[PDB]
Amino acid sequence: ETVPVKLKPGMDGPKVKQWPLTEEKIKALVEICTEMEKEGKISKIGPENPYNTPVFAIKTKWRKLVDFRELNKRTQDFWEVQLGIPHPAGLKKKKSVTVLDVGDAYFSVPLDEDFRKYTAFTIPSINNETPGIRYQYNVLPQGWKGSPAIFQSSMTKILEPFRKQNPDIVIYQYMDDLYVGSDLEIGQHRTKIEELRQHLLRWGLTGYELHPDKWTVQPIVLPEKDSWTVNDIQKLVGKLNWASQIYPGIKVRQLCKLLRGTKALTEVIPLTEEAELELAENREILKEPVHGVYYDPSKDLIAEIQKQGQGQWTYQIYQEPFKNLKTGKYARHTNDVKQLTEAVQKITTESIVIWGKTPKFKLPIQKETWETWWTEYWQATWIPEWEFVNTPPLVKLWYQ
Amino acid sequence: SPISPIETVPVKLKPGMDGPKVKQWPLTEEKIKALVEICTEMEKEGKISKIGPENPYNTPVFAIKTKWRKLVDFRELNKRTQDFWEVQLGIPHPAGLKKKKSVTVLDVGDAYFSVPLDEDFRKYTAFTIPSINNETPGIRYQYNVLPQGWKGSPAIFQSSMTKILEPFRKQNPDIVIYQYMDDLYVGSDLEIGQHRTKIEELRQHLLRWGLTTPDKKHQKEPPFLWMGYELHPDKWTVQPIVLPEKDSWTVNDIQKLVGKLNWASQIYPGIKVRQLCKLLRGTKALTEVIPLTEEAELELAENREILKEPVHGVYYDPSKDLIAEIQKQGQGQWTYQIYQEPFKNLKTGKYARMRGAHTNDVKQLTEAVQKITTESIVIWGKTPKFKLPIQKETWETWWTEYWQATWIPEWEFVNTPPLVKLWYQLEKEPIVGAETFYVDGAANRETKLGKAGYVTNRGRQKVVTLTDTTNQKTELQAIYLALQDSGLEVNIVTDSQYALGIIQAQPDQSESELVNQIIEQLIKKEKVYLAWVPAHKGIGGNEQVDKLVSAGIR
Ligand SMILES: O=C(CCc1ncccn1)Nc1cc(-c2ccc3c(c2)CCCC3)n[nH]1
Repeated sequence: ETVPVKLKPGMDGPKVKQWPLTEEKIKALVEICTEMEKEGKISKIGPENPYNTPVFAIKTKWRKLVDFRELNKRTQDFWEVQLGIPHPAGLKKKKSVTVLDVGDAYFSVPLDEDFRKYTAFTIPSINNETPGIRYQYNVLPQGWKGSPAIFQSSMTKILEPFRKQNPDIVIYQYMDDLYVGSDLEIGQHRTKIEELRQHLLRWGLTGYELHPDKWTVQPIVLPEKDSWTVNDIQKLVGKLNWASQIYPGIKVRQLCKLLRGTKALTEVIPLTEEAELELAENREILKEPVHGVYYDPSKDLIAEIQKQGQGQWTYQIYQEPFKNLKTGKYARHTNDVKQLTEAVQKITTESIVIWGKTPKFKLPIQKETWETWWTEYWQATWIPEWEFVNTPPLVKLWYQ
Repeated sequence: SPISPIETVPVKLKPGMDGPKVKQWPLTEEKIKALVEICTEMEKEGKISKIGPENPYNTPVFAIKTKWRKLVDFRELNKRTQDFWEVQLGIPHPAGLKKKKSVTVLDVGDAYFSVPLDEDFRKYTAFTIPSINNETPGIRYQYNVLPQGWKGSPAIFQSSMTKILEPFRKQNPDIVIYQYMDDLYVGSDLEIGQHRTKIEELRQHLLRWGLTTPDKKHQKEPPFLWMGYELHPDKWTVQPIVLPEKDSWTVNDIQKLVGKLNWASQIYPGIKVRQLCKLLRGTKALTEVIPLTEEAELELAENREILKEPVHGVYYDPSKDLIAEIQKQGQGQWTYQIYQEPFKNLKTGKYARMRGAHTNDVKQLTEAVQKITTESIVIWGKTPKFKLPIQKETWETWWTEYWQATWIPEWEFVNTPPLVKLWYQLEKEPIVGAETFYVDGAANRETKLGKAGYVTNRGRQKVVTLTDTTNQKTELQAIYLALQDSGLEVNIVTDSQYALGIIQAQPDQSESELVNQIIEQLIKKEKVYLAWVPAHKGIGGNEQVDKLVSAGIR
C-alpha cells in the first residue's frame, strides 16, 4: 500500500526546463532508462503531463542523477513536517563517519499513483531531431526528499538489530545516503561498516570516510611581523574593523593611533608595543568560536566561497550575514570549475553532518560556465541550492 | 481522409473548472449556409458529430470568404484546457544534419483531423450553427478529432506521430527521421532506388495508422526551402538575402535590416550589426526616418561586400572533431566559425555583449567561448576544440589572479590579430619613492553637489567641485585627479570598495566616460598601486582628505 503524498496548497508541480546534454550522456541515460522501464521502475508518459524535472548523468559506470530541487521545495511540508527525519547532534562528535549509498532501497517501494506525474523527466535529443523521451516514476525516486521520509519505517526495521548490538554507533539517513559514526579504532570501525553492509545486503541494499572530531575553525589570521609599514597597519586595521562586526570585543583604537597624518605607504613605523595588547587580545578571540551565534533550525543555511589562488578556497557558513556558524578552507591538472565542485560537495557533506541540511551557495562564477561544467565532476547524489555572486574585493583578503 | 486507430490521449480541464458556455452570436444567411455545407461535409468524413441539447457547452463559430472557411473561437476552451508538455526545446539546425546520400520530405496531409480526440473531452468542443435570425434551435456539433486552434492539438499530434514511427524506427535503425510539426525529413545512405522504395514502405506504415503522405510525383525533393534556409544535398545556406537601397531609412527598415543581417550571420562570416543597432535607441516611431551615421553607412557597406558573393555551409560528420575559431572584430564585437575540415564551415556566428558596465577583452572572450560551447552541445552533442587569439601566458596570468572561477575547455593559441591582452596591471606591493595620494569623494544627497580631492605625503593637495554627481562618481573623480597630477609611478589610497572593485578587474572598456578616462591614465602609467582603508575610522591621511571634501558638503 502506497502512502498518499499531498502537495503544498496554491503551488503545483515542477515545470523545469531540461538542460542540453552531450551525446555520451544521452546514450547512457537511454540505456539506464530502458532497463528501469523493463523492471517497472519508470513508465513512458504522454503530452498530458505538463510537469518536468531536469535529469543528468554522472560518474567507468554512468549513473542517473535527477535534480529534484524544485519538486523537493514543493513538498517541503511532507518530508520536513509530516514525515521528518530527526538529525542526531551526536553524529558530529564521532571520530569516524562513513557515508553509504542506500538509494537502491527506494525502487522496491511503490509511489502514490496520484503523485507519479510530478516526477516527470525528459531525455533530450541532439539538434532536436526527435521529441525528447518522457518518463515518470512508479517507485520512490532517488533524489526526492520524500523517499527517505516514506522509507523511514522500513529503514528502522532493517537497522534495529545492528543498533541494538552497537549502542555507541550513530546511524543517520539523509536523502539517498546513510551516515555511520563511531568512536572505534579505524580497523574496528571499517569492520563494523562491513557488518552493516551485510545487514543491508539481506534487504537488497548495497566507502567515503570523514573525521568530524578533527573539524576545526579557520581563525581570521593576523600577521606576525618584525617590521610594519603604513600599508601593513592599514591592511591590519581593515581586517580587524571588519572582524569587529562578527566577533564581540575586537579593539582597533590603539593600532589606529599609529596611523597619524599623510605618511608614505612604504614608510617603516616602529610599533608602540602598547598596541600589541590589542593584537594579542584579538588573536585570542579569533582562535575561539563566535560568542552569541547559534544555529536556528527555522532559518536556511548560507555558504559563501572565495577563490584564494594556488588551488585554495575559503568558505563561511551562516544564517544571518557575518554570524558565522562555521568557517574553513579547501585545497587541491585540476581546474577552477573542478575545484569549486569539490569544495561545494565537501561543504555540503559537513553541513549534513553538523545540521542535517544542505546550505544555499553563493558561488563566485558565471551562471552559464557553472551550468555547462558542474556535472563533469559532480559525484554526490544530492544537489544543493545555488546563486551566482560577484565576490567583494576585500572579503578574499579578510579570509586569507 | 482517415481518422487514425491510435489510442487517444486522456485530456482534462484545469482543476476547479467547467467547460465553455459562450453564446453564439447571430450570423448572416450566407455565413449560416456556408457553415452548414462545411459541417455536413466534415460530419460525412467523421471529423465532427451531431449532438443533443443535453450538452450544455458552447464555443462561437464564424465564417470567412471564392471559398468560405470555418473559424472556431477556442479562446475560452483554451483558457480552461489543462497545460501540456512543451513540444520541443528548440528547432533542428541545418549544420547539425548528418550528410546523407538520399533525402526526402513528407508532409502529413490534414494532420490534426487525422488524429482522434479523447471521448471524454469531445463534450467541451461543442459549437452551434445558429438558425436564421436565431428563431429555432441551432444545429449542434462536437469534434471527434483534434480541432484547429485548440491548445492540445500540437502536443497530442506530435505524441501520436512519435508512437506511430516507434516500430518503423526500430526495424530501420539506418534510417533517420526528423519530426517537425506536420513534416517528416527522411534520410538514409541507400542508393536512390532502394531509398524511394523504403519511403513507400514508410508511407504504407503511416497509412495503416490513418496518416496520408504525398506519393513519388508530389513529395518534395532537394533543394528544400525551409525556415529561411536552402538545403542542398551536400551543402546548406540561408534563403536569398537582399539589402534594400533607400534614400531615407525608417525605424522599421532598420529593424527589418538588423533581422536579415543577424539571420545571415549564421553562415556569412564577418557580419557586423553594432552601428545599425545603436540607431534603434531612443524609442522613435516606426515611420520615423533615422538619418544614417558615417559609422552605420560604413558598417552597411562592409556587410554589402560580405553578402555580395554567396556563401554556403557543410553538414556534420560525427567521426571528425569540431573546431571553433574566434576573432575580435572590434569594440565588443566577436565573430566565430565552426568547422571540421579547415575552412569548410558548418556554421558561423557573432557575439557582442555587455555582461555588465565595465569589462575587458579577456572576459568578453570567455563569454564567447561559453556561448559557442553551449550552442555546440545543443546542435552536435559535443564541445568544440577552440583556436583563440590569446596567448596561453595572458590566459594563465588572468585566470590565476582573478577572483572568479573561470575556465575554458581545451584550446590553442592562433596568431590572428587583433590579439587579446591586458593593457595594464596593478602593483602587488607599495612602490618605493613614489608619491602616496590619499583620495576622497563626497556628495550631498539633497543638492546633488559634490567635491573630489587628494592629500599627499609630499605636501600636494587639490579639491574640485562637481554639480550633478553621486558619492560613487566623486570617488572615481578623486582617483582620476590623482592619476592626472602624479607622474608615471603612484600609490593611491581610497576608502571606496566600489572604485577598488572596478579598477582591480583591469577593465579596458566602460559605459562610463569617467572609467574610460581612468583607463587611458592607467595604461600610460609605469607602475600604479591601489590600496583600501576603512572610511570615517580616523585613519591618517584619509582623515585629512575627509574634512577637505566634507567642507560645504557633509
Ligand atoms: O522542400 C520544401 C520546399 C520546397 C519548395 N518550395 C518552393 C519551391 C520549390 N520547392 N519544403 C520543406 C522543407 C522541409 C524540411 C526541410 C528540412 C528539415 C525539415 C523539413 C524538418 C526538420 C529537419 C530538417 N519541409 N518542407
